[PDB]
Amino acid sequence: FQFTGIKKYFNSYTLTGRMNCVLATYGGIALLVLYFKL
Amino acid sequence: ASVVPLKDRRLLEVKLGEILMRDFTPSGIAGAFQRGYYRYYNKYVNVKKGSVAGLSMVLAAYVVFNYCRSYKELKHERLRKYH
Amino acid sequence: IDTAAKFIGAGAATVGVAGSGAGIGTVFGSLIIGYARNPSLKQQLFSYAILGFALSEAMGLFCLMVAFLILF
Amino acid sequence: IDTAAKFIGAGAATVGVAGSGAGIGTVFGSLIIGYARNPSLKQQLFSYAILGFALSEAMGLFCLMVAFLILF
Amino acid sequence: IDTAAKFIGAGAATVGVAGSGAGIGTVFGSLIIGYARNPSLKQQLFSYAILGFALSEAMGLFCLMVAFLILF
Amino acid sequence: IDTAAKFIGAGAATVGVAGSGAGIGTVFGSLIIGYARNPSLKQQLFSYAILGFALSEAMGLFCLMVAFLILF
Amino acid sequence: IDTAAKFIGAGAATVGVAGSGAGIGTVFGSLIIGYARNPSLKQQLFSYAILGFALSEAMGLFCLMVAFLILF
Amino acid sequence: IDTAAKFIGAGAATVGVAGSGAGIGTVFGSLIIGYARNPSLKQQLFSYAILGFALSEAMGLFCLMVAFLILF
Amino acid sequence: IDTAAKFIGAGAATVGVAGSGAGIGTVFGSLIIGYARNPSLKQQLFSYAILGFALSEAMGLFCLMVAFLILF
Amino acid sequence: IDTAAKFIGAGAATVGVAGSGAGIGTVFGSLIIGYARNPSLKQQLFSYAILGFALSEAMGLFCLMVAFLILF
Amino acid sequence: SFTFASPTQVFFNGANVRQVDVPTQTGAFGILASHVPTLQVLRPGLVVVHAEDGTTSKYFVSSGSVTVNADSSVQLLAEEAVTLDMLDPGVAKANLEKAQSELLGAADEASRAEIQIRIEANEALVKAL
Amino acid sequence: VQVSPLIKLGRYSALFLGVAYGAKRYNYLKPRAEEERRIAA
Amino acid sequence: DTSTWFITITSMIMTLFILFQLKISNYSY
Amino acid sequence: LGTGLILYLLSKEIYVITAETFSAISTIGVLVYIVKKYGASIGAFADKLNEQKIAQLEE
Amino acid sequence: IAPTMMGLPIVTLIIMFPSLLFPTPKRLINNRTISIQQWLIQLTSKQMMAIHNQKGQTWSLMLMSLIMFIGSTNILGLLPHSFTPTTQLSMNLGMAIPLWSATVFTGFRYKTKTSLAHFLPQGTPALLIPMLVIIETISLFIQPVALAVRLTANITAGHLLIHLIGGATLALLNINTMTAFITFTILILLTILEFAVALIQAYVFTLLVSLYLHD
Amino acid sequence: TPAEIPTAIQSLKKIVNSAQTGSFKQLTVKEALLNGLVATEVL
Repeated sequence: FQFTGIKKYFNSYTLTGRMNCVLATYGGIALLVLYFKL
Repeated sequence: ASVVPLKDRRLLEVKLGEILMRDFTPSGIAGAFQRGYYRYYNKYVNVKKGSVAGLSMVLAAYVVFNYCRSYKELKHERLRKYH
Repeated sequence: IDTAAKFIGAGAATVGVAGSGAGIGTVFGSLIIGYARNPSLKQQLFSYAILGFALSEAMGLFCLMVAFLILF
Repeated sequence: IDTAAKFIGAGAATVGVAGSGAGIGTVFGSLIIGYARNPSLKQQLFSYAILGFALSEAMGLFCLMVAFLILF
Repeated sequence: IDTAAKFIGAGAATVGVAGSGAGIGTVFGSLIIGYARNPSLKQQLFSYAILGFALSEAMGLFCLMVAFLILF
Repeated sequence: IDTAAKFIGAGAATVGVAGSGAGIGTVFGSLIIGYARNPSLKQQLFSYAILGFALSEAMGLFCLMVAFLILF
Repeated sequence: IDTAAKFIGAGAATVGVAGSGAGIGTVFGSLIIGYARNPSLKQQLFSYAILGFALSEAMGLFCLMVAFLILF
Repeated sequence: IDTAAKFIGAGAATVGVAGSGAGIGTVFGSLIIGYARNPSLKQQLFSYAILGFALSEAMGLFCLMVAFLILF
Repeated sequence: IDTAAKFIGAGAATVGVAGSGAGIGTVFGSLIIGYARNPSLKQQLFSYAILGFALSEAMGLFCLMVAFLILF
Repeated sequence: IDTAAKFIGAGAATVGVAGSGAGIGTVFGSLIIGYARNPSLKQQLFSYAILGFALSEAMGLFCLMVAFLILF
Repeated sequence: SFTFASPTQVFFNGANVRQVDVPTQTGAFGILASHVPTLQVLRPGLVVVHAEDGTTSKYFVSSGSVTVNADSSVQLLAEEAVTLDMLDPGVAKANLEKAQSELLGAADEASRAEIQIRIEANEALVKAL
Repeated sequence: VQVSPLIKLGRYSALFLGVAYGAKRYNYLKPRAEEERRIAA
Repeated sequence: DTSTWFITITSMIMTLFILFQLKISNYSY
Repeated sequence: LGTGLILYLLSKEIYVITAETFSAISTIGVLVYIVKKYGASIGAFADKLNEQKIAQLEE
Repeated sequence: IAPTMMGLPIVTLIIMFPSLLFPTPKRLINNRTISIQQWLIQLTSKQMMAIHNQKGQTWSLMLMSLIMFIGSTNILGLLPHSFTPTTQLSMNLGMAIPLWSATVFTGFRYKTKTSLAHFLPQGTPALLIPMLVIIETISLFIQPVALAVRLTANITAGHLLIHLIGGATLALLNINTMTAFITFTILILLTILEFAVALIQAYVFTLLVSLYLHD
Repeated sequence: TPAEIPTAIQSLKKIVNSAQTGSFKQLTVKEALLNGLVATEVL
């Protein structure tokens, strides 16, 4: 039940903080490029 | 199983770096870690100030764990025992 | 061997971008010390600071473009 | 032989960060004297110092990126 | 090999523009501090800055022409 | 040939740390004039001086990291 | 192989042009702050500014004479 | 061949240690200015100047240690 | 090939005179701002400015002499 | 080839003289500005400049010694 | 030899404090019993006088003159120099905020500059208090 | 309690295993190691 | 030696960020 | 058990412990930590107890 | 000739470890070891919140956790055989991009037009406007990579220098005076290497400056 | 060089740990006889 401890902060700052999808896309594209090299 | 690890962590916190908290506050004030920095078996660790015995123990445990991890890569010099 | 020389020339050419960094640092520090005396940052002071920074960065990126042309 | 050329080119491209170090040193050195003259550091007196560091370190990281591209 | 020499020389020759960039940054920054000291900006304060910038650019352009001669 | 490239590339790359030395010299020099103008040594006069020294040392070691990579 | 050495030698000696640019930028910049301090610009102030600029350019051209000599 | 590489690297590496010479020069010059403003040798001015010179020479000697590693 | 090595070494040693140009530019610029601050003109100010110019240009001349010795 | 490598290394190592010239110019220029700032030049003010020269030019001579040792 | 006195009250006459910091118009300066002779115009701020003994003094001053000659004799002349205790921090904040509110009221460039002097003095007062 | 001093003394006297036997065996193998290194060269 | 792969190193840091912010939220002045 | 610890350390140095890069950080870092603890940590304990606790107590 | 190795063990246990170093008691009076942590948190929070002074101070309660985590991870690396998680480029790359994206998207969420107008430095010469615009946008896109590298490179370089000088000392079986001098250099360097906290300050302060500029 | 010095202390620590476990009473009395003989040897 640690979710409710920072639940307000989570959606309070991730409206733009939770853009880790961009990081995941960049990492996946880099891994695909390296596998093409691999 | 994990309940035992949590209890062990709580016991380590109480022993070193310790309302009802008044008993816990007096326990921290007594500083059982300060008395024996190297546990009851030995006398004390080299550092003798700041009541930092518990942090020193934690750092030493982390160092020895990382040494155990790194022992695979490193290799000795002589098969015979060193001087 | 020609591609080897292209590589070494590109490596030696981008060194010229170093002067841009030193010039930008100098101009911004001078902006700091000038504003330390005259509280007129929202004036031609910051305008000329931006002008000098742009000139230095443009010189550095021109050297970088020369290096890229050497590489390709 | 191309690997050797990449090595030497990356080594040469690495030296282009010296200007970045000179610039950051100059800008922060002027920052200290600017604060000494005027005790208003929390203002643009330090904001522009940070901005100058950001805009001057760019040359060094650009040159090191070029060096890495040559190396790899 | 001769083209290789031209490439390495052009890469080495173009680095002389870094000093021009550093001089440009110093010129603009000293213009900043001079205007901070005295507000006679529209006077020869800007003219001397233009004079320094033009000479530094001329030195950098001469280095660029030397690099072009090496390349061609 | 490849080992020769490693050696020459490292020898080149380690020359880029000179600019960081110039930067730390500049900032630590400006420390002394800041202290002379304002006897507030324990304050941000020395705090930001240490910050600038750390930043320029970072700019130098992050350069020599490339030389270390080249050597190994 | 000597003709191959000509281009690299010319490129290596061209780096000295950077110092002349830095020097002329510094002297001209000091003229700006000098004129800022003292409005007697047309005096030995500007005279010695021209003197310093001329000496720096003479040093730079003397350096580039080595490149012109080695290239021919 | 590798001995030739060590010679070339030692030639190139030692220049980085000499670039720190300008840093101690700036330190001593700022010491000159500070002592000119508030003359007190026993004050923290001399200590700060010594610390800055020591840091610059430490950068130089670390570059020289890199050069020694190149040699050995 | 030995002549090629002498040529490239002389080209490399020619760089060490750019710092002489930077130093003479800085010292002449200082002389400018000092004369701006102090009307004293032909006193130890100008004599020591000439002395510093002579020393810096002599160091540059010695570097160029070493370059010539490598060349010849 | 060993003599060739020693030649190119000595030529490369002579670049370090540039830092000595810049440092000497800086120290003498700060001596100039300090003398213009205060008439205590004949005091420890001049001695500090002498020591700064004897340190920066000492580093330059150390680099020159390294160049000579590589040459021989 | 420190000569600090208002037109009405005297703080130090020939005192060997050997260390005085003044809020100069151009910035801040520090006297070290050997400082280069100069004339400095005071700015709204506080003069922290550091005696030769470990004790120091803090007085907020108005505009004036900092006259340090070639010798150690420094004649600091402040129009309205008082200790910080006599001032009111609450009135300080109130005056600062009112002056900030009225800064745009003065359409004249000279009058708006005068109100800017007022807000600068109040800001220095707030920092001192 | 007296068991511990005797055990410790016996352990101390057991240094010959690493000296009278182990060290001498290692020395004997050392000439073999040198011969193998020479053969490799 | 040189950093490659980049898969699970960048994934545990988000969980550690959650843990650290939850822990420091309890901290108060 | 002090002799036990000494003998265990000797055996570890003989067989398990490898003296490679030890003086780099195992000695230098521990020495720096020792200097910190035997030095400013005595004052740090005061800065904790006689400053942090008494402030909130007075409040 | 010893190859440096920043190996990759089971990362999660190592990375989670610094969190356990800070206990958070639910008591009015802390344990005189969390108390110093609380005081440091308050002291740093004041410095970080001084500049913002906006509704973006909500971000400060997360930036405090960020600075605490980076400092704890980097300070623990000074141990003999500790593996710095920040040595690997992966996690710092995964930290720099999301936070910079958060800053720019927060800027584009409120007063979006002016947020993009921050490229304009209030006028500036029109003849060089396109050059200034392309320079500043390339710098803005550089900023995340710059933030990641300015941490990764020097964090790795500290360990690299420590390893190099330590190997030099170990291999130096020559005159013991030189060995002692090199060991003194090692201890001086490690004292300087304790300034990795200043690197944490630089990273977090640059992030704060970016967020304040865009919000 | 005696590398067997730690062995006796290791055995002592093992005995201490066995005593701490609480199942040491389950051991045979043969060890007691050996300890008595070794103690009598010193006598």
